[PDB]
Order: sequence, then structure tokens, then C-alpha cells
Amino acid sequence: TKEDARSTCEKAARKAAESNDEEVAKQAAKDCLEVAKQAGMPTKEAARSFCEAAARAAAESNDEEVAKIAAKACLEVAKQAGMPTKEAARSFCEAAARAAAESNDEEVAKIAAKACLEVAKQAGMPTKEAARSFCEAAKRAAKESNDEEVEKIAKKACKEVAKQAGMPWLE
Repeated sequence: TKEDARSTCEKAARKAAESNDEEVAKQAAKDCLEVAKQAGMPTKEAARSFCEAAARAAAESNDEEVAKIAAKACLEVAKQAGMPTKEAARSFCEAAARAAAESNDEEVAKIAAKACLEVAKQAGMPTKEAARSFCEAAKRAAKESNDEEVEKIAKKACKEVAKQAGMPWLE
């Protein structure tokens, strides 16, 4: 079943984020893909859900290393699933921005920004596009919510990313 696969990929992502050893993350990815294969789920979508879950975890963890681990893990399952890295990184960043928007915490926002940009860095996506994806994802979430208190943390997140990437023109 696909829901099993998604669940497995998310759980695996969290388990990969919690651990600092990479082999654990690689194994987790391999398991995610295996169950995704058994469930008859496309590897791309599996790796996608894995990356989004990983970003979610790295966000909710509120630690700066879990960001890196989640990044490499996302890129790992991406490399494992034959998914493009730009895609992976974009999904990771967007999911990270959303989580950061949902947490409503500037710390988490900084973590998310750093994480996203780190994924981008390791992935080969420009810091600009990554930052832009992040910010725009935040603003998108804020707009979809149709609430200003969300637009606030969204703007804060954008500011954080702007500081991080070092290109003020974002926000």
C-alpha cells in the first residue's frame, strides 16, 4: 500500500535525521525505496515524500546539524531513487519553509533557511533559486492560509533567508 510506503519513508526520514551516521540514512533511504517498490509507488514520489518529511524533521528538531543530516539524507535517497537533485532540494526547501511557517518560530525559520540553502549547496542548485523557492513557499503558505499572523512569520523567514543567502533583494 502507498500509505505504508509514505509512512515508512517519513519514519525512515526521521530516523535518518535523528542519527548522525550516514550509513543509517543510506539504509533508511534504501528501506524507503524498497517498501516504495513493494507498495508499487514511484521511487521519485517516495524520495520526494522522504525529503519533505526530512525537511519537516530537521525543522521540528530545531538543531543545526540535523539540518545537514536531513539534507544529505534527502540527497541520498534522491541519488538512490534516480530523482534529480534540483527537484529534491526544491521540495526540501519548500517543505522546510512550510514547516517553518507552521512552527511560527524565528529560530526554526533560521534553521529551515540554513537547511534549505545547505541542501541547495550540496545539490547544485543556486543559493538564489533556493532562497527564492523558500521565501515564495512561505509567502504561498501565508496567502493560502489567508491570515496575516502567518504572513508575519513568512516575512521573518524571508528576511532570515535573505540574510543567509546574502542577497537583500529577496526581502
